[PDB]
Amino acid sequence: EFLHAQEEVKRIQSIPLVIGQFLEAVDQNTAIVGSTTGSNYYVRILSTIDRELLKPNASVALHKHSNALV
Amino acid sequence: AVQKVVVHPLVLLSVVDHFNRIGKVGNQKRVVGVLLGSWQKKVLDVSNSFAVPFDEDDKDDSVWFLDHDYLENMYGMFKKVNARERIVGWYHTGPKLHKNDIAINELMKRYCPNSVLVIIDVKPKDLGLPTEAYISVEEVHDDGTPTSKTFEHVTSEIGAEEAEEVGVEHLLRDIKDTTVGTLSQRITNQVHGLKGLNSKLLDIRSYLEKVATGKLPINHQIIYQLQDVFNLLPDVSLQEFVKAFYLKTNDQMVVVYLASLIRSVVALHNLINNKIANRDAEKKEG
Amino acid sequence: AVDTAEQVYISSLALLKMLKHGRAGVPMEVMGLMLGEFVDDYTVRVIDVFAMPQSGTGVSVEAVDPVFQAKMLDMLKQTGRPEMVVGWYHSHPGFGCWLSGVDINTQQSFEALSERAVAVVVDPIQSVKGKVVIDAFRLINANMMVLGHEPRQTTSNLGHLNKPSIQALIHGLNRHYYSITINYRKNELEQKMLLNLHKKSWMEGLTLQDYVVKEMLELAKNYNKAVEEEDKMTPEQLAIKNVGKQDPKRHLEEHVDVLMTSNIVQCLAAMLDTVVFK
Amino acid sequence: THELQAMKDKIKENSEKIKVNKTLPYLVSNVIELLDVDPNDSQRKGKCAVIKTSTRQTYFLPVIGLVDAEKLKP
Amino acid sequence: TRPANHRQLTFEEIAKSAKITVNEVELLVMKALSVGLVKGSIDEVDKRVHMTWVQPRVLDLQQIKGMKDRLEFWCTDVKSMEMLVEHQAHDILT
Amino acid sequence: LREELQLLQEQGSYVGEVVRAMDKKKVLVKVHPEGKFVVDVDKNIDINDV
Amino acid sequence: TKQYEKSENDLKALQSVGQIVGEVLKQLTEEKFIVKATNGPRYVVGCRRQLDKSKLKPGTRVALDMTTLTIMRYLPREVDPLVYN
Ligand SMILES: [Zn+2]
Repeated sequence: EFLHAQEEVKRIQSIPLVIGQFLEAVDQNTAIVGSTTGSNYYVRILSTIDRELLKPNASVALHKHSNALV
Repeated sequence: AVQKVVVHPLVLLSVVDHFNRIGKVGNQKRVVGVLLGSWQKKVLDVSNSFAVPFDEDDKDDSVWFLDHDYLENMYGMFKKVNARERIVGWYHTGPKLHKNDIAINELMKRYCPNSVLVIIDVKPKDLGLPTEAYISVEEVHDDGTPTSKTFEHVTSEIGAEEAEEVGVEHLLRDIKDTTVGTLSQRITNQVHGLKGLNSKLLDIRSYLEKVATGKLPINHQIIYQLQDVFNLLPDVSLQEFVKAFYLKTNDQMVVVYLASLIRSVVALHNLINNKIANRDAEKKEG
Repeated sequence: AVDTAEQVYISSLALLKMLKHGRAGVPMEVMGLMLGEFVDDYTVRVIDVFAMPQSGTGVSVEAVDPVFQAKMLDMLKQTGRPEMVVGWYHSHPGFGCWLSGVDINTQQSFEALSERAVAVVVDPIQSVKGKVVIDAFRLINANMMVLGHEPRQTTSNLGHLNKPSIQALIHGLNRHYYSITINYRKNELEQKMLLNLHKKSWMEGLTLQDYVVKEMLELAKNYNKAVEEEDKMTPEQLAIKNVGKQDPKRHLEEHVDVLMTSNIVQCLAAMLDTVVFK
Repeated sequence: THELQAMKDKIKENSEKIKVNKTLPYLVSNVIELLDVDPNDSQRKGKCAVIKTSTRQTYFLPVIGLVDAEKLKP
Repeated sequence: TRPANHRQLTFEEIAKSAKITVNEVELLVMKALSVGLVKGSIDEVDKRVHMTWVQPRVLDLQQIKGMKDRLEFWCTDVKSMEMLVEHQAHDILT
Repeated sequence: LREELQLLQEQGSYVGEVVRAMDKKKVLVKVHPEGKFVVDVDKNIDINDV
Repeated sequence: TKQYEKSENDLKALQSVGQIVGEVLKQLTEEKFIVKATNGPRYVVGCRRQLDKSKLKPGTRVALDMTTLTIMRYLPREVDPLVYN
C-alpha cells in the first residue's frame, strides 16, 4: 500500500509542464521560482531530492496549473 | 480494409447494461445493438454506441428486426454531440453466431460500405481475451459453391483513453500493480504454458477428430502450413541443442556475472552502511 | 420541512457517459442531463446518463431542448426501461469544477421543472485513476434564511463529505448550496469482469506474446556501474574526518533496491529460456 | 422526394447555431495561406491554414468553413 | 518428414534420393533458394548442405499420426517440467 | 504533500509584493509581471504588521 | 439535395475547436518536448499517436493543442513579408 502510494507520486505530475527559472531557496521543502514569463511564485519543491537538483540558478519545468517544482 | 479493431470497456458495458434491460424483462435471443465506431486510421476504434430493441424468432430462425427510426434520429443526436463518431456496424453478445447474420450486415451496407460485427461476452468464462471481431467479405470458395459471404475473424484488442480511467480503474482497487520485474513475468510463464499447451492439446485432439469425422474442413491448407512454421524446431528429445548447448550457457554468461558482480557491490552497500549506522546509534545511546 | 441526508446511487453505465461526454467537450464545458428515479427523500439513484450537444458559444439554459427530451423519452419507451428525467449535470474541464454564474441560473430553471435537479460536475484533470474526482451539489433555498440552515441528521456521511473541504472557492460556493454524498451500489457482476477484461488484455496482450532484453542489460550494467561509483563517493563524504560536515545523511536508497530488482529482472528473464524450453 | 423540408429545417437550425455564432466575436484574426497534407503514418487528406489574433496569439484551425480558400490572398 | 535436427545434411544423402552427381548439387540446392521453398545456406567445406525454415506440402494419414507423436510430445514434456518450475518457485510468489 | 499540492494546485501559489498599507483593511499586493492589485483581510497578518 | 446534408455534416466537423501554434525549441525526452508558443511561454508536453518522426524538427513551427498543448501537425514557418515583396 505504501509502494502503491510511491507509484502515485512517481507518476505525478507526469505531463504536461511549463518551463521556468529557479531563483533561490528560501527554506526547506519550498522555494520561490520564476516561470518563462518571469513570474516568481511560492512553490513546494518535490520531496525526493532537495539538494543536488535544486541548484542556485537553473531552468526548471513547472506544472501547468500548480507550477510545481519537480 | 479493416485489419484490427479496438474495443473499449465503455462501449462493452453499453452492451452489458442493456443485458440488465432485456434480462429482467425477458425473454429470448440476446443483446443486439448498433455499433458507433471511430476511424482515424486503418486500425478501427470504438468509443460509444447505442442499444436498439431487437428480436429474432427461432422457427423462423432467420427473422430479425432492426429499428431504423431509432437508428436515424438518435444518430443525429449523437452526430450533434460528436461529429467524428459514426456507426461502423452492429454488434451482439453471441456467444455463437447464426446464419441469419448475413442479412443483418447486408441490409446496413447502405449506411456504411463495410459493416464490422462485434461478438461480445457479458459473462467472462474462457479461454482468454474476450469478445471477438468479424469482417464481412466474399472469399467465394474452392469447391465451386456460389459466391459465399462468411465473416472472417479480426484480431481484437482492448484499449484505454484519457479521462475514462477515473471511475473505471478506481472501482476495482483490489489489483496489485503491476508489479513488473518480480511476479509479473513469472505468473505469465505459468500461464503461457497452461494456455499455450491446453489449446495445443485442444487442437491436436481436434486434428485427430478430423480423421474420424468432420472432413471437410480439409482445411485447407492453413492447418498444416502454419503448423510447419511451428516445426522449424519441434523441439523433440532431446532438444537438438548440440549446437545451441554451448550457446545456452553463453546466454547465461552475462546474466550470472552481472548477478554475482553487482550483488557483491550491493552487499558492500548493504553490509557496510548498515554496520556503520547501527554501531553509531547503538553504542552512543547508552 | 423534514430533511434527511441524501445518498446518490450511481450506475456504472451512468459513470461512463459522464466522463466520456465530458472528454468530448474538452477543453470547453458541456451541459448534460441526469436520468434516474427518486426512491425516497434520503436516497436518490441515477440509473442512466445521456449525451447532450456541446455549446461553443458558452453554456446557456436554451442548450437543453424540450423536444430533444420528448423524442429521447420516446426512444426509452421502446427501450427496456423508460425512466423519467430527474436532474442536470455539466462538465468543467478547464478549472477546478466549481459552479459558475450559468450553473446557478439553470438551477432555479430546472428546480421548477423537476423536484430535485441535483447539480453534478466533473473534471478530468484532477487525477487519473485512484480518485473519484467528479463533484456533486444541490441548491438549498435562499428563502430559508428565516429558518435554520443546519440539517441533516446522520452526521457520518456529513462529516466525511465536509472533508477535505476541497480548497476554498468550493466552500465559498457553499452559500445557497450544499454538497451530497456519492456511493456505488454493487456493480460487482460487471465490476468483476471490469478488472478481468482490463488485466487480461494488459498482461503481455495474450499473457503469451511478450515472452530491450540484453541491450537493456548493457544499459542496466551502466546503471549498475556508472550510477554506482557516483553514489559510492558519498560514503567517502560521510568520513570527514572527523567531523566537520553536517550529519546524518543516508545515501543507501533508492538505487540499492533498484539494483536488487535489476538482477531480479535479468535472472527471471533468463529463466524464460528454461521455462518455455522443457 | 419530400425529405427536403425536414432536411431544410436542420440547415436553418444549424444556421441558428451559426446565428449564435453570429453573436458575437471578441476576437479578430489575420489570415495566412497554407496547404498541408499529412501522410499517415488509412489516409487523411485536406487543407489547413494559419490564424492570427488581435490579442497577439496565433491559432491553428482547418480551412474555413465557410468561405473557401479560393478567396483570397491572405 | 524427419523431426531432425539433423539440420545440416551431407551431400551423399541428397545425391542418393536425387541420384545426381556431386558437381550438380550446387545448382540443385541453390536454385531452390530462388524458388523460395528453402532459405538454407550451404556449407561447402564438407559439402554438407544446411537447411533453414521448411516447405510444408499437402498431408497424409501417416503424417497426422507422425504429427500426434511429435506434437503432443512437446506438450507433455514441457507441461511436465512446467509444473516442476511451478512446484518450488511458487512459494516466493505469494 | 499531495494535500499540500492541492492548496497550491488550482491557480498556483504566487508571490506578492506590498507597496503600501491602507487604513481601509485592504493591503496592496503587486505581482511582478502584472500590475498592483489589492486584497483585504487576511486575518493571519495584521494590518499594523504589514 | 443530399449536398446540404454533406455540407452540414462538414460544418459539424467545424465544431472541433482550433488549436494554437508554437515553435519547437529542444526535446528533453520522448515524453517531453520543449515548445515555445508565439506568445512566448514555453511548455514541455507529451504527444499523440498520429504523428511521425518528422514532427520533431530542429526548431520548426508546430501546432499545439488547446488542452494538453500536444502537437497535431507541423507546417513550414514564415513571417510572410515575402508574398508582399
Ligand atoms: Zn458552465
